[PDB]
Amino acid sequence: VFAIPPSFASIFLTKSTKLTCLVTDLTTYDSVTISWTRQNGEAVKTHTNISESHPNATFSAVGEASICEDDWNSGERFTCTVTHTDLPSPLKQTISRPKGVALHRPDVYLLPPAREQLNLRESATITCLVTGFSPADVFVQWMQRGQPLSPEKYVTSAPMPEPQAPGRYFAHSILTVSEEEWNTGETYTCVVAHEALPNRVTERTVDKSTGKPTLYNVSLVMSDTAGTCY
Amino acid sequence: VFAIPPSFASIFLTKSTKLTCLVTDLTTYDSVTISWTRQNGEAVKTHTNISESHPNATFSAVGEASICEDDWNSGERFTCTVTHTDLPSPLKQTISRPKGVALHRPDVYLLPPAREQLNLRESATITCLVTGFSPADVFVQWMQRGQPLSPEKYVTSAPMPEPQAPGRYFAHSILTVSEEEWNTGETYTCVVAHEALPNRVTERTVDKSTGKPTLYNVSLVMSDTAGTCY
Amino acid sequence: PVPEGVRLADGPGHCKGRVEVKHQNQWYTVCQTGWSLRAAKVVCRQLGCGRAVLTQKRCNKHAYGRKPIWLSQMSCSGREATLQDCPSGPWGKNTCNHDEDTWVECEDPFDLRLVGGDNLCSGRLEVLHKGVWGSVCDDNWGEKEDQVVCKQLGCGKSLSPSFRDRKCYGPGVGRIWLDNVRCSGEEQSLEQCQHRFWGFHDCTHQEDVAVIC
Amino acid sequence: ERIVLVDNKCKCARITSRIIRSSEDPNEDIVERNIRIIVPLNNRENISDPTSPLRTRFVYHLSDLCKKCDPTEVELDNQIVTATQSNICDETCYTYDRNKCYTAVVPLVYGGETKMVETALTPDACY
Ligand SMILES: *[C@@H]1O[C@H](CO)[C@@H](O[C@@H]2O[C@H](CO)[C@@H](O)[C@H](O)[C@H]2NC(C)=O)[C@H](O)[C@H]1NC(C)=O
Ligand SMILES: *[C@@H]1O[C@H](CO)[C@@H](O)[C@H](O)[C@H]1NC(C)=O
Ligand SMILES: *[C@@H]1O[C@H](CO)[C@@H](O)[C@H](O)[C@H]1NC(C)=O
Ligand SMILES: [Ca+2]
Ligand SMILES: [Ca+2]
Repeated sequence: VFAIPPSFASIFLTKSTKLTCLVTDLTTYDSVTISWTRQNGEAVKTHTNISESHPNATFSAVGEASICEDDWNSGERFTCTVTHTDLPSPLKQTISRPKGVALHRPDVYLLPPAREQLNLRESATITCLVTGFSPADVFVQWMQRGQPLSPEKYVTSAPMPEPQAPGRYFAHSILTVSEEEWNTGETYTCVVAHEALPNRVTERTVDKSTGKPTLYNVSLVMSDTAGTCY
Repeated sequence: VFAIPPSFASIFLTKSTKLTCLVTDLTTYDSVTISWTRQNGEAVKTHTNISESHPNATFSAVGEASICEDDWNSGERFTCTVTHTDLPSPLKQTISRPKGVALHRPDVYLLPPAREQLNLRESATITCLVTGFSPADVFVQWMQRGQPLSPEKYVTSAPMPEPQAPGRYFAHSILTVSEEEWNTGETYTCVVAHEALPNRVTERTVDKSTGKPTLYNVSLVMSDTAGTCY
Repeated sequence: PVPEGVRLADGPGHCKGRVEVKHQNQWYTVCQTGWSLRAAKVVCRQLGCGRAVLTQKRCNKHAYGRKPIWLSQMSCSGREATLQDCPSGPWGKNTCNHDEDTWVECEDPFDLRLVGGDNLCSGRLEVLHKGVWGSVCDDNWGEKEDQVVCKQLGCGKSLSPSFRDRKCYGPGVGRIWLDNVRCSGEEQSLEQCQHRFWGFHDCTHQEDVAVIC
Repeated sequence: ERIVLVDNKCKCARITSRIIRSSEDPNEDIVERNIRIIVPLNNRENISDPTSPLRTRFVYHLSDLCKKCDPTEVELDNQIVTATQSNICDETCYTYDRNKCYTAVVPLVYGGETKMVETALTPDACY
């Protein structure tokens, strides 16, 4: 049984570390005795809403143990105990938070849309550049004015290895908006959820005017007395 | 199993159409069949052009067949039969060119590194925002002063669909340069190759001097006797 | 491993074709693992046929007939002149694939003809970038351009005329290959001068320049 | 160190950019943009038609000045290809250009011949 571990994006959207022992590589059979047991020697209330039978060389019973954040990062080797006809033994896979990963915080940079994008006047793409973070578990969500946008409006790439740094990763997430919305001036906050951040959330913001003043020094020279030479 | 097609990166940079499927070392086999068979049935001969060098490394090889005709560009049901006596089910993979995909030209935007990033004085990440291309495959290479930069300097993402667009894709290319190069004003050019481009390659260049200015000084010399420019 | 000459045959042109190689009267052809554009920049330098444009490792239908695969391996920098200036160490090493041949589409070299005049040393300027002859434009024309083009013509030195004979020697017709050509005075020929792109002109045919020397 | 960003001699706009090495820290060096625009007070709306009315409104789309629609060459590993430098294009000419000579044709009559002779709207341009 291939038990998918709860990723940080999965435990951040739900605020509940629901680790799943989805019954993979075992076909549909009888003798269901699926139980999630903690490594101390006990078990909790487990598997609310398991799905029906799907004999496409697998099953669909899902682990739904609502253990906590202080439970998952405690390092307790949680084991699911799926038994079936093919193997009459609990398939106790070892799932826990690995301690070998380094913990370097993201350096989140929020590049504004290019001036050509607003010049084309159909779309503006604000790109969040989450770079320099060591565990490849980042959840990026965008808020317009403090409330989240829909996940269809932004797309976040998978964490890919930063090439110059040894084991740090990087990830870029764009949000394609209309040019008229960006010209009004909105906050467009990029919230980055990661374990190594001091408060587990950083937030960056770009408005229409997010840089320096760019002070103008215009000179209407309205005579030929001060007119230029060549 | 994998059968990587020639994309527009392999078509344009190398000018050689190489059909390639990777046979990972599931089990050691003497006569490894990476026979690249056409829908017609004739097999352009390939054998162990480069070893896979996987962590197991048990008789694993890469077979690249140079079917370089117009039959790939027109399209055919090319199949390499990864048939092996060890694990006797043949783990073959079939790949064809995707047919009738509409062609929209990429709108390439070069984003300079953030003002937040240059304050760290450690590294500068230049973003090539290739977006709006509806054929999926795209080739992005960075050049500095007309010389091709090393592929370890930049990392380009897989194309993912643009959110608001129906089937148009977007891609990133993050070039990680040191800050002392970007603050001295070095031109980093983004060369991007796509099928829908008119000249097939677009070159965006960025550097500090073009950038976004922080002090426009304009002089509208309104001279009576201008006439011709000098 | 002595590459005396590398002829270009089976192609529409004298120096657009597939790469052969000659050693000791044996006409042979070259495969290469790393066969970049810089190799073609060498190949269409020892033949003196322009700059290198395209380098295809393009196969064809197998009934072409071909010479065997050249024994050594040729990988070098590309800034050098001939196929002897760079090493060809691994002799007898044939690691190309089964039946493929290379291809070079380097340009026809820059032939420059002073046309429209009574002698070949005095006329309107016409150049050969592609297969089509064409004039050049006089945007920001300078005496450095005149001395460079007269040095390339092999016809002495310029005299900087009073523009009347240049306007009397013909407007010309056709296409304008060069605009805003700018020579530093030290370049051997007109290609090595700074210019706008070939065939992109903001001028009509009334602005075709003439150089007198 | 004024790098010439555009040198448009048809609208007379010259844009030059420099990094002013203002302070010791390499970040606050201001990217300075020098737009120098010569406004011809007496040139007509159509410069090639000298009977055109006087040009009063002088609109300068600075993106249209900064477009580079001359394809450049790039050097790939196996190829040299022409590369477009902009997505903008696919001309008012407020001022005459020095390098370009502009001619208008006038109806000149002596005995009703109406011999249409070209003038020189800009003298000392093609002399
Ligand atoms: C600007 O003026 C020139 C000269 O009068 C115009 O060019 C002529 O235009 C007419 C009508 O379009 C043509 O019949 C002539 O053949 C043109 N002559 C030349 C030498 O080009 C030009 O059209 C005017 N442009 C504008 C925008 O008004
Ligand atoms: C713009 O400011 C600079 C100093 O930063 C000054 O030298 C220049 O004269 C100003 N331009 C004007 C007044 O047109
Ligand atoms: C901009 O300021 C510089 C001073 O650094 C000055 O020399 C230049 O003339 C100004 N630009 C214009 C267009 O006047
Ligand atoms: Ca010109
Ligand atoms: Ca001229």
